[PDB]
Amino acid sequence: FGNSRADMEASGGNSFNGKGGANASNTFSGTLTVTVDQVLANGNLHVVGEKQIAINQG
Amino acid sequence: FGNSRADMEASGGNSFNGKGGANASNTFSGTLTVTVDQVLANGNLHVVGEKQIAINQG
Repeated sequence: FGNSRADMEASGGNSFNGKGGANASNTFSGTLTVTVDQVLANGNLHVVGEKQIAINQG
Repeated sequence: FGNSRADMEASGGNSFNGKGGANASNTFSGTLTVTVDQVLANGNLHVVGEKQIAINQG
């Protein structure tokens, strides 16, 4: 053990941090009058409708 | 392990942040008297109307 033959010192480190995420949203509010353009075999009604508003510059 | 033969140190990073959105709105308030210009086969009435106001400079 003389002459620092067995003296030793070591250190080590390892680090990892990952993360992730996502999100989506949508809202819609209004009222629209549509018209029936087809009646299906079970009585369900296909409906289509369009509202066009022009206010000033569009 | 002498002469720093195995000593090492590394670092790394990766980042990403995306986002997006949209929104639309419209309001309309008023009163208008229109005229029936057609009666459909089911009794529904096609209506058209126009109001013209001139105040000072337009």
